[PDB]
Amino acid sequence: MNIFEMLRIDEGLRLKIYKDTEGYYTAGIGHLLTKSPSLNAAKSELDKAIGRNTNGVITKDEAEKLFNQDVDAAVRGILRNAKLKPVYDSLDAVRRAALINMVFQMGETGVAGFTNSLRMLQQKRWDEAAVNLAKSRWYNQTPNRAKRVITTFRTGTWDAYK
Ligand SMILES: [Cl-]
Ligand SMILES: [Cl-]
Repeated sequence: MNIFEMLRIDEGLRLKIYKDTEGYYTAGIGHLLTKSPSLNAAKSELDKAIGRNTNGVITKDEAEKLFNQDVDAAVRGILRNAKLKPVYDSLDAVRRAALINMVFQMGETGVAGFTNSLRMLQQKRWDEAAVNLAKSRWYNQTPNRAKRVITTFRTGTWDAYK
């Protein structure tokens, strides 16, 4: 298991524009297109991301390419974030993947806002962090996914994904 396989399980793969859990236009492997209600605006962003007239439909290769870019961007985002970087550097490889998953889902800003949980993670207080992470809108809105990521931080193993 690795970050790619993990995210692929959490996000799924859809070759057409779809609406995410929050009702936002997305395509491929969790690639958010726009928060705007306009399908046209979404099609426009998709075309601009892929570099062709897609008509809202992409190929598997195209989806994977957006995916690789997005994973890369999440990692680079964490390393440039003063609040995230120290946490990330303190963690082991498995837990690092868990932090990347959160950033991919909710953005750097969103995750950086989990002040208390971040501090607990940095301190290696696993059970405590897991409890604190669960007191959030994130957990209440996407509980199965949140549980998988939380277990990952709690145990440092991939058990939740096997
Ligand atoms: Cl893009
Ligand atoms: Cl869920």
